[PDB]
Amino acid sequence: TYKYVNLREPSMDMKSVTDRAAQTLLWTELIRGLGMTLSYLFREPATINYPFEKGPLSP
Amino acid sequence: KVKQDMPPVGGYGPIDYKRNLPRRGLSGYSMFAVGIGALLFGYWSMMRWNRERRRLQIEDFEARIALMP
Ligand SMILES: CCCCCCCCCCCCCCCCCC(=O)OC[C@H](COP(=O)(O)OCCN)OC(=O)CCCCCCCCCCCCCCCCC
Repeated sequence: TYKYVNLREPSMDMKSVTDRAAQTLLWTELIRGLGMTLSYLFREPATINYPFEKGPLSP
Repeated sequence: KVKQDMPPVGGYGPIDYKRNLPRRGLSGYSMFAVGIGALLFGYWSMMRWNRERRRLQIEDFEARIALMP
C-alpha cells in the first residue's frame, strides 16, 4: 500500500516557528545531531590486517 | 532419517523495522533563553573587568605624570 512522506503540514503557528528560527539560526540539529553522531567515533573500527589476519570465507 | 532444512521454531522473535528519530526536548525558544543568558553574563563580567582596567590606566598615567618634571 502507499505510505507517503514529505506530505505534511509545516506549522506556521507559534511554538513551531519558534524552534524554526532557533533551528535555522542556531544550528542545534546540525551541531547536536551530526557532530555527536560522529562523536560516535569511539566504537572500535572494523579493520583487519591482511598479511597477519584474513576475513571469513565459506566451504 | 529426518530433514535438515532450516526453519526453526516459529517467528525468530519480533523485529522492529519502523523509523525512530526522537528525544530533543531542550528546544523551545528557551535555547535562546540560555544563550542570550550567557551573553547577559558576559557583558556583566566584562563590564567589571574593563572598569578595573581603566582604574589601572589612570594609575599608570599618574606614574608618568608624577615622573614628568
Ligand atoms: C539583550 C541585548 C541584545 C542581545 C542580542 C542577541 C541576539 C542573538 C540572536 C542570534 C545571534 C546569531 C546566531 C548565529 C547566526 C549565524 C548566521 C546564521 O544565522 O546563519 C544561518 C544560515 C541559514 O541558512 P539558510 O536557511 O540557507 O539561509 C537563509 C537565507 N534566506 O546559514 C546556515 O544555517 C548554514 C551555515 C552552515 C555552516 C557550515 C556548518 C558549520 C558547523 C559548525 C558550526 C559551529 C561552530 C562553533 C564554533 C567552534 C569553536 C569556535
